[PDB]
Amino acid sequence: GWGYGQDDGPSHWHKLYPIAQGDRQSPINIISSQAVYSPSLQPLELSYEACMSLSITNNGHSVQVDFNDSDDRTVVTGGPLEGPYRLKQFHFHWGKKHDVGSEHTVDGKSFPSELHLVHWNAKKYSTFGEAASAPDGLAVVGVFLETGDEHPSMNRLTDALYMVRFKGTKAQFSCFNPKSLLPASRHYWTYPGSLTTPPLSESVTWIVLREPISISERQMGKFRSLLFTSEDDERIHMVNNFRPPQPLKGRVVKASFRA
Ligand SMILES: [Zn+2]
Repeated sequence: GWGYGQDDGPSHWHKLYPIAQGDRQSPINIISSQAVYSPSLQPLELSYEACMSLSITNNGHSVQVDFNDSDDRTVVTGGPLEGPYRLKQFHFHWGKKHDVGSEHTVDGKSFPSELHLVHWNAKKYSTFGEAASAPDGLAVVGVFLETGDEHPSMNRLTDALYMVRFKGTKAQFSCFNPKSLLPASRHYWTYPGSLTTPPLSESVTWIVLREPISISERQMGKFRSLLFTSEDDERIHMVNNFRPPQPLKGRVVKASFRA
């Protein structure tokens, strides 16, 4: 019952999921001058294996790559996290135009796209769903994307989009290392938040990396070729599939660096 259209978009989600107006909603506008430098935070480590990816799917809301999370081969640790969180999947948010698309913004600025690497506390909870209902259940690493030089590793992903252009379609996607989609810097902003799609559960520890990665305009354009609709229905391009900034509500945003 929810989407990114004019009748079912983010401004209307609260009608179905009241938590949409909660105190720990995401995304947010990150005001760099207001982030608190927290040196007490441990080093952020993204230990990813080369072949943990299972497939790529167009679920009607984004294009998602799912991982095998039976062990701790691909996990995030350090920074604000007390222990390791296993990678479940990653997906993206992008716009119809080149000046919008990201969910988080920095000092009012949006990027063309935003990548979310979704991890869960498999050590404490039995299922991803169970962890998604607990404050300390999930850890999402956000990476901003801008257009510039072509991204070599991104080609494998963008070349696979055609086969999953229609909603509900999926394809096998083996040996794709999400580490290849990370910037050289490990600086980040962290704050307690929520899923940015219904049920919008406030179970996410957000880790937004400071440095964006760049992909070519051609690559960005492939994402816009995806569709919100299925093969039969009329064609509606999957664009502007992002939730805009939500009220900070007195939350504290920490930074691993000094602006
Ligand atoms: Zn997301």
